[PDB]
Amino acid sequence: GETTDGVYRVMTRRLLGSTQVGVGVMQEGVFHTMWHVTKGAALRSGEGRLDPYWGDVKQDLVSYCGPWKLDAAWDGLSEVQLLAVPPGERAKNIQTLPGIFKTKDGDIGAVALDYPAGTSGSPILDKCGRVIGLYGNGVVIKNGSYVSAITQGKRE
Amino acid sequence: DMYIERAGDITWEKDAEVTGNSPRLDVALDESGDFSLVE
Ligand SMILES: Cc1cc(CO)c2cccc(CC(=O)N3CC[C@@H](CN)C3)c2n1
Repeated sequence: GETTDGVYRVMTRRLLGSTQVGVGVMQEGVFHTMWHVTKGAALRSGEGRLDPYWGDVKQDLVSYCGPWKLDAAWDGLSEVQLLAVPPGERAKNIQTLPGIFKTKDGDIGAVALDYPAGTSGSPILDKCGRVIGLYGNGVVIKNGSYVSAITQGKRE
Repeated sequence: DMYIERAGDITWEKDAEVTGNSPRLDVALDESGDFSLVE
């Protein structure tokens, strides 16, 4: 299958037509997405097979063909770009300054950009173009608007 | 059965649509990986 670095749509045919359930990142031969997109199921890349390698429902992360590769972190100051890939729509960078999820175990970047659920897995980038996390796990606020964590994995 | 199609390069784009706010939110994360507002 296609092991070129970049961002990819995650599609299924198990419903009416071809439906986009999420997005993910190919880097160093490993495909990175959110757990709630694939549910840890295998993936087709043409007639190549991607098998899950690592996953954790609590982090809502999953890697295919190899260990999690994405180790860049939000610096806490600079703006970032959500490289949104919405259903039926071309890839679009949306620049933003992240907010903050305050939790008992620590503080996490959050981006306040509403997009459809099928956008889950789209990467968030630093100024050097490094992936600092994925979009699509978050919360609906007082306003009824959606806020996503900057979800990043640990590298070993 | 699920498949992938390439959608673009991963590049910072100088002069892109700047938008969204920066809320500080008190949240809890449960064992199912679901965020929720601690009020
Ligand atoms: C309701 C809603 C609304 C919007 C935007 O209007 C979303 C945008 C991106 C992604 C999701 C899905 C999402 O956050 N989770 C589902 C599973 C759970 C546990 N990881 C977390 C959106 N869910």
